[PDB]
Amino acid sequence: EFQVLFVLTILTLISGTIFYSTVEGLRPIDALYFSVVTLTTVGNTPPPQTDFGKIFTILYIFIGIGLVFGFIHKLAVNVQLPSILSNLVP
Amino acid sequence: EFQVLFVLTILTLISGTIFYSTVEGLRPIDALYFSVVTLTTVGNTPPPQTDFGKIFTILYIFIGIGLVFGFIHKLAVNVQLPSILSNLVP
Amino acid sequence: EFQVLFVLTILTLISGTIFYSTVEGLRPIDALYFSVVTLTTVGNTPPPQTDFGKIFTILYIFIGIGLVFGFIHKLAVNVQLPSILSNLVP
Amino acid sequence: EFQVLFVLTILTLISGTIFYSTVEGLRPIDALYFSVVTLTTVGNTPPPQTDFGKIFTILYIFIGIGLVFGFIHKLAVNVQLPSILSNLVP
Ligand code: NA
Ligand code: NA
Ligand code: NA
Ligand code: NA
Ligand code: NA
Ligand code: NA
Repeated sequence: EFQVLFVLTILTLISGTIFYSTVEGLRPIDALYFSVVTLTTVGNTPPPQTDFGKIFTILYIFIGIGLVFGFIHKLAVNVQLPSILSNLVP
Repeated sequence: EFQVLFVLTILTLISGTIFYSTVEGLRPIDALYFSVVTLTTVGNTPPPQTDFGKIFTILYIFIGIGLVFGFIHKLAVNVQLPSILSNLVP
Repeated sequence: EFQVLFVLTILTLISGTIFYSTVEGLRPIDALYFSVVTLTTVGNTPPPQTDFGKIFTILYIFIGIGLVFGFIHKLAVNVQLPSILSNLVP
Repeated sequence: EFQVLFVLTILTLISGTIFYSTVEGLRPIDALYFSVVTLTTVGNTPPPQTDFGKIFTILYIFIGIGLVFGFIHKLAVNVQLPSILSNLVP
């Protein structure tokens, strides 16, 4: 489960990194950053400048938001929770 | 279900596209982009410039956020999940 | 329930409108808009300029986000759902 | 539970405050504000300027979003709910 969500999230972010670096001309790190804050809805960056970028972003959000949050709802629920919970046992 | 959420989300986005292109003077694609990132809470754009735009946006958010996320919670839960899940079966 | 969430959300937004119009010097409509997009996490505006504004915003988010989304999870779940659901009955 | 989420959220915010004040050169209050609106996804600020800042932010979001919202889902569910609910009893 967690491993699958791990991989699925990775592929989605790889696609975004490749897309934004190419179409929006961003350095890879900036393309990855944009992909991450966009799918997590933080969105603390300017929007894409090209229409291709805007269209892809619309589809990217609808298809990737569900997956990203599913992974987050496990990275802290089935991994970080025990670490803290089980440790709260004297 | 999914088909209904599909249509309901479409109508909501069509209304936003028409509104922002008219009142905020945005090109249709930009009006659609604003509608999408606003309802998904990504919000990586400047805010509306007119008071009419601000008021509509407030109401648009309250009425559309629930629907948009309901659709997302199906586009990946009752469509993308199987595709990946059932495929994880050797 | 819905009526209570309705009122509770109203009071929270009234407080934000009063605060931002006074401390950040915003016109009431802009103060209301900021309060709304902040609590719904859309956040498509610049941040507060004063430290008082930043501190209040931090507390406002933690205390208001839960309520706002609770109301949204009813404005479309116990009001908009039937309207569309029951109507989907030939 | 609530007390644990309280503390866990505090530590996460302390780390962010220390990181952004040092690496992004922000005044402590601004570093705390950035940490808060980033993890709650409000994101109404410009993005980090350094690559170190961008990388940390990516990891910070994935590891902190789950915790922050878990705490919020209690600050209003197991603390603010009763205060209002039990009080709605004539
Ligand atoms: Na959000
Ligand atoms: Na956001
Ligand atoms: Na945002
Ligand atoms: Na934003
Ligand atoms: Na933003
Ligand atoms: Na912004």
